Amino acid sequence: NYLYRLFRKSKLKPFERDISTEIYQAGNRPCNGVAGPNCYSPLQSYGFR
Amino acid sequence: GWIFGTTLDSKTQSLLIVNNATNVVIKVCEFQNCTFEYVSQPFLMKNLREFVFKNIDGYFKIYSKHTPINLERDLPQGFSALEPLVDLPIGINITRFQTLL
Ligand SMILES: *[C@@H]1O[C@H](CO)[C@@H](O)[C@H](O)[C@H]1NC(C)=O
Repeated sequence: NYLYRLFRKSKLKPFERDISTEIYQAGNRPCNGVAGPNCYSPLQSYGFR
Repeated sequence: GWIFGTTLDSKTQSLLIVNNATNVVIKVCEFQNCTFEYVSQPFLMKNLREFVFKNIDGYFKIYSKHTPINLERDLPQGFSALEPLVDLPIGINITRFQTLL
């Protein structure tokens, strides 16, 4: 139920939010909303046990 | 009023400081999922209305001063310091802005 953002194109300013969820461009081919090679979702879910 | 935000309609976070003449409303809409609501009276009131809007560390500081103007073509040559009016901890990007007509 807990998620963190690990992919971004820039660094956060102090006291600001970023709730946008688009597929990060980790390469050169465009993701176009579809995950795959060099295209990773920025929201990774936690696995607490 | 003025619309602040990264995009025009959606996909990011936006701002809305729309106002009318009868009640001076500062209703801050954070719909784009409401996360910040605020409303108070004083925002506004041949006259020149000088304003300063800033965004430092997520704080929206608004200055305001009303000054009578004569010979309204070009800009006057004088001094009239602006006073602080409204502080808002909105905490968003504020990439660009658009004036509401
Ligand atoms: C807003 O986002 C852009 C990139 O989308 C970035 O360059 C800029 O520094 C950001 N500004 C703030 C105040 O976070």
